[PDB]
Amino acid sequence: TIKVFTTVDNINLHTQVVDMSMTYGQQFGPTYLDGADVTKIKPHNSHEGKTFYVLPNDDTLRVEAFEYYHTTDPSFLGRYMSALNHTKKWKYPQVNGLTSIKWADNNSYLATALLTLQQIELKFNPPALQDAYYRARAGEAANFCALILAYCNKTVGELGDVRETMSYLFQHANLDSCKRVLNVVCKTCGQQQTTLKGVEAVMYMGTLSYEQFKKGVQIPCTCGKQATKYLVQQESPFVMMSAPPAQYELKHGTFTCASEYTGNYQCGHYKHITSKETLYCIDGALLTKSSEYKGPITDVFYKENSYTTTIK
Ligand SMILES: COCCn1c2c([n+](Cc3cnccn3)c1C)C(=O)c1ccccc1C2=O
Ligand SMILES: COCCn1c2c([n+](Cc3cnccn3)c1C)C(=O)c1ccccc1C2=O
Ligand SMILES: Cn1c(=O)c2c(ncn2C)n(C)c1=O
Ligand SMILES: [Zn+2]
Repeated sequence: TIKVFTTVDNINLHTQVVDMSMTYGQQFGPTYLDGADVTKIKPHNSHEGKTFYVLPNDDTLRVEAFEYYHTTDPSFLGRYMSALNHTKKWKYPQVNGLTSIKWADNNSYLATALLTLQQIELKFNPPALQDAYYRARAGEAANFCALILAYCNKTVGELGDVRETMSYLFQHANLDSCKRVLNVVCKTCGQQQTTLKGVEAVMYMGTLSYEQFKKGVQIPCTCGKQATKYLVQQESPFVMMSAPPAQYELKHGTFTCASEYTGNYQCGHYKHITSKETLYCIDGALLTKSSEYKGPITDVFYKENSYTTTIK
């Protein structure tokens, strides 16, 4: 017999008396010690007093996991631990002032997402995610990346999509005050306003150019004609404009940052472009400075506070 603590969040610890003859799995279920899976292992005397992670297998643990991670998915903790085993071994160099990720396990979409998150104003709601985010900002990004994978249902090594990653993350962010008002104008059907809130207020698919969005983009109408959709009002600290990858040029001073994608879904690679005093292409640990940039851009991020159209 030894005494240990079990936990699902490393915040609320639960005393346990362990029997030395059974494995950890037989008496607790799947169990982790400092990230290492110990389910199959017999207890050691040197384990006394240590903290073990277990799966949320009763109502106290389920509620604690829910409050810390904001999910009820039973597989969450295990997928997070599997990911964390790998992400603790990645390297997080500081590149042009931001925490990046040295390439490994097809992780360029995560590097681009992490770099983007450090340049827009955002607050995550789950305590685990926001805590890991602040550590990632300071340079210890392993937990944040493992959590990103867990929330997106991705495993280490899988190819990822930045727009989809951002959408999952934004679902967990406090964007409830973000508002977008759009107008669609058809010569036959007339005008129709729409109001969008939260994630849908800050994300748009179809054009990369915020300016074009404000002037109007051509979209189809059911009446057979082409209508014009334009941005009437925007309240948010940033917006994200996406479109299928295509040759596009980024002008210094007109955007905050952007994602470039080369390849397809079987095989590809993201790079990150940011606008500072001049343009920088952060490519994992690699850094290239240039005054112009052209490439297959797929997402562009813009600062915003409050915008109202002057179209009549
Ligand atoms: C932070 O405010 C945002 C409002 N909110 C909260 C949640 N969810 C979504 C959700 C996601 N996965 C499963 C079920 N529900 C929203 C939209 C929680 O999960 C939650 C859990 C424990 C204490 C507080 C909260 C909480 O506040
Ligand atoms: C023009 O097709 C629009 C839909 N789409 C997209 C993709 N593909 C496959 C493909 C195959 N060969 C070359 C290029 N793309 C299609 C058909 C992406 O791989 C992709 C990767 C990263 C961000 C967005 C996208 C994206 O939107
Ligand atoms: C620049 N680059 C890469 O660096 C890369 C890649 N696939 C894997 N890597 C690492 N592709 C398609 C690529 O264009
Ligand atoms: Zn019409």
